[PDB]
Amino acid sequence: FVNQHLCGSHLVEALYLVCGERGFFYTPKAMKGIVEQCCTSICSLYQLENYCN
Amino acid sequence: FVNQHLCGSHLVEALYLVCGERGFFYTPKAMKGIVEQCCTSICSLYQLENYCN
Amino acid sequence: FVNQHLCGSHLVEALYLVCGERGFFYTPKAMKGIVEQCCTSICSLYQLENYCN
Amino acid sequence: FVNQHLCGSHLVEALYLVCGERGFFYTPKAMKGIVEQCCTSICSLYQLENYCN
Amino acid sequence: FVNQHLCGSHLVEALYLVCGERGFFYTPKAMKGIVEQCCTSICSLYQLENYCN
Amino acid sequence: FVNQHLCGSHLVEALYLVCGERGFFYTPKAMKGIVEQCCTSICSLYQLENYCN
Ligand SMILES: Oc1cccc(O)c1
Ligand SMILES: Oc1cccc(O)c1
Ligand SMILES: Oc1cccc(O)c1
Ligand SMILES: [Cl-]
Ligand SMILES: [Zn+2]
Ligand SMILES: [Zn+2]
Ligand SMILES: [Zn+2]
Ligand SMILES: [Zn+2]
Repeated sequence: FVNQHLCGSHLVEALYLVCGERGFFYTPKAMKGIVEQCCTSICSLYQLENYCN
Repeated sequence: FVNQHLCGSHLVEALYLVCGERGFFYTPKAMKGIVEQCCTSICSLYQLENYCN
Repeated sequence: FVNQHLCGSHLVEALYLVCGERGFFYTPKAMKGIVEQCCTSICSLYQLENYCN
Repeated sequence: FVNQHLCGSHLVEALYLVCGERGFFYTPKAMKGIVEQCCTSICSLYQLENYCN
Repeated sequence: FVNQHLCGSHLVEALYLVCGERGFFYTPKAMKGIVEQCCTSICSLYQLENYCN
Repeated sequence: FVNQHLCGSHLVEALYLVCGERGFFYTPKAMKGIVEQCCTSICSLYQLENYCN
């Protein structure tokens, strides 16, 4: 429950680490919401698992 | 395997940049994938763009 | 036409990738405009070529 | 020694992510420390969490 | 006397480089002030030495 | 050559930090340049400052 400034490429780095061997997808049009949330608010590593392949 | 892991972190940041709005699916997985090509030799931004959506 | 949060050192990383073997220059006083633009608005990779050596 | 130095830069970013509000003390120092473990083999986020506060 | 957008993990990367072999600590609750200052204002590398071990 | 490429990405981020308002010209090019010195051995922030404007 602290903002982590997961803005821009930081979110892709976070997904890279969270998702491991599965990989992930990064689709700006479909992920406008989580992009904003992780940058200016808080988003959990558990929530980010939703973007693993 | 650590060097490949670290190389992948740089790759996903580069894809974030070059793919822009299109985004990308990251599959280190992929047969003949981006890690095989671009952690073995330097990929230009034109070569990295092949992996975008 | 999507902001990429190319703030702070991200802009230097972008120039590094765009400019390749030419290298680039980063001069905060002279580049106040593009620094602001790439961070809070949109700036193209083609525009960034203006700061390659 | 440069590879270990660069690996450490990635480690501290990963710890920033996984440790969240708890934070961490970074001691490359430490006997049986994080660089010995995680620059030799890939550490998952669960292994990295062992180094958090 | 120019802001360097040392936000989020950038501050931990800065501490990593500044502190060298000493290492550093990153404690969000205790360091709310310098976290804000380095992200939205200016903070010197000399000031950051206060968070080396 | 990939390791040198990745090392360079870290170097330009470190120069962004240490050079501050002065900025820098990045020439991987340069005879006896920063990649030869600092991707072979670890450069402190004082050694990196030699490459600033
Ligand atoms: O920009 C990059 C990053 C990582 C590997 C590579 O070949 C190119
Ligand atoms: O996420 C990371 C970063 C660096 C080394 C490692 O094993 C894992
Ligand atoms: O801070 C750095 C980054 C890359 C190489 C080096 O010697 C030092
Ligand atoms: Cl690296
Ligand atoms: Zn980074
Ligand atoms: Zn930022
Ligand atoms: Zn950033
Ligand atoms: Zn690296």
